Amino acid sequence: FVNQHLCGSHLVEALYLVCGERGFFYTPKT
Amino acid sequence: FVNQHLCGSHLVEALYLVCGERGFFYTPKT
Amino acid sequence: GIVEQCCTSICSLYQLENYCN
Amino acid sequence: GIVEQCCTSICSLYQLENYCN
Repeated sequence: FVNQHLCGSHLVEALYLVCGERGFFYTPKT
Repeated sequence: FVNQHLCGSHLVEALYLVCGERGFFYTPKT
Repeated sequence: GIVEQCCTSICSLYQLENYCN
Repeated sequence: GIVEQCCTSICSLYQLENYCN
């Protein structure tokens, strides 16, 4: 699931699954 | 959608929709 | 943190926006 | 940023993990 174009909620979802209990930051403007 | 128990992907989703172009940080351990 | 305020207790817009950049 | 690397170009695990805490 990670080796594709991922945008919006699809990108958030991938971050959520990959990062797990670490959590993540989603900075689309930076 | 925000005035309920939100966990896991459901919480991420709410952050995504509320924060919009600002993005957000998801820190479940902190 | 966010899990305590929004998952194991009822979330709110006020609290969610504390986690926007 | 993440949008350039993963949305308007093909994402990768290496890049996604740069955004884990």
